[PDB]
Amino acid sequence: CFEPSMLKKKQLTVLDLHPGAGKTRRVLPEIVREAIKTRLRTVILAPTRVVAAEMEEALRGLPVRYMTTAVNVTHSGTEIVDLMCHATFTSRLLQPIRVPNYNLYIMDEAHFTDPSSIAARGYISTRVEMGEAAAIFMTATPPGTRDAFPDSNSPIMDTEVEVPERAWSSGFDWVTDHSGKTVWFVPSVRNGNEIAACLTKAGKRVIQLSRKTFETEFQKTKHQEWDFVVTTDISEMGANFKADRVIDSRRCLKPVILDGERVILAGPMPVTHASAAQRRGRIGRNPNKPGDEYLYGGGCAETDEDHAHWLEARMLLDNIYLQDGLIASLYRPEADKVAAIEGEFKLRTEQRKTFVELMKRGDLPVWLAYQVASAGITYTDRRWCFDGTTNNTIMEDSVPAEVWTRHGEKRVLKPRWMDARVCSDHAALKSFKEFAAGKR
RNA sequence: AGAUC
Repeated sequence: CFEPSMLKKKQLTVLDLHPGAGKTRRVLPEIVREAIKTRLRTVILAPTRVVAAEMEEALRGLPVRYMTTAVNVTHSGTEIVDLMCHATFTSRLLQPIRVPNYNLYIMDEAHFTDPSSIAARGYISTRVEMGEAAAIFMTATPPGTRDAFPDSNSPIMDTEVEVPERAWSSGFDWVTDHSGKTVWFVPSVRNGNEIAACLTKAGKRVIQLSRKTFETEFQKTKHQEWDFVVTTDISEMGANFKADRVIDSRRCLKPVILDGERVILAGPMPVTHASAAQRRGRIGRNPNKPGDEYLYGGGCAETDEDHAHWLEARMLLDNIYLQDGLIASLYRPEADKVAAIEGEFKLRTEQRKTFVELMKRGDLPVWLAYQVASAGITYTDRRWCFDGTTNNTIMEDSVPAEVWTRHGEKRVLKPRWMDARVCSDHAALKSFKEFAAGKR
């Protein structure tokens, strides 16, 4: 557990805090209180806006500068502790701006495999190793460890079963015979949709959660009766429930670079040990409620090295300036997840500026931004959005998607490099259309 | 799938 001696420079501490152990409400304030009392310049790194808002509740009264609109409180201007999201921190590292010499980094949910989160751990662990700072990584599943069944406040009954992944008419009575409340983790919104429809037809009250619907629907899980919550992995962080059962597909959808040539979003993919632990962690939370159950449908990924986020993290980190043109390494227990030599993706000054702007203003995925920038294309030159090979044609309602261009032409979307993330749902496609049209 | 400005 935490002790003030961990706040010394050159010290990286990983706090293994199992789900429900009090990471945010108990441990985080203890650390922050000690940093403030010693006026240690500190950044708290929240994985998401949702979690940042939860942190403010835990830290309320303590002087923290919240560098996210997810929180609105009155800053005094003398606070020595900053709070921001993982991605915000990494974005600011890429900008030609002053990022403080934080002497302490506190990273919540340090298993998070968002590319910005991975890159942040590399930067941070590198600064600690160089003796410039201390860091505390907090998570139920520290990088390098593979326990899908961590500790819990109450013992959990773990059972591997055949979990249905499509609507069913028979053969899975145990699903609907349950008289309690179930949280069901699915790999995609569309998959969730089908399962939810099946459950609703069977007379169940279902609430569905995903990034798109979370803000409104999660509140309903607190205020309405429900039999099932059918949720994507949005609920692996920042979400808790009063339930006695988790059903876990043990599957996910994550971007993968195919043949080094394009990015796909491919199913089926097994979840990681860390994600399985987060999912299971939704129950067994109350010592007064024994008997919670975790029903899971298969194994975890032996490795997630095929996930695009590892290479993308190195693309980010290769372009973050440290000192003297030094380049930070990935956090050691994670470093072998990418085989590229250190520096492989470092861009020269002008191409690097383009890469950064393509992500920050363009909202493009790291991999795609890198392709465009390394090709020597300028940020505002959108011709590449239309001159790919035919198999890169983007479809909308199974007919080719079209854009009115900056030059008043209606053209078919056909990007020179194909990244499935620019068109994987309506919002992504709308965003990419506006980019192709030169409108941001 | 998820994620920030």
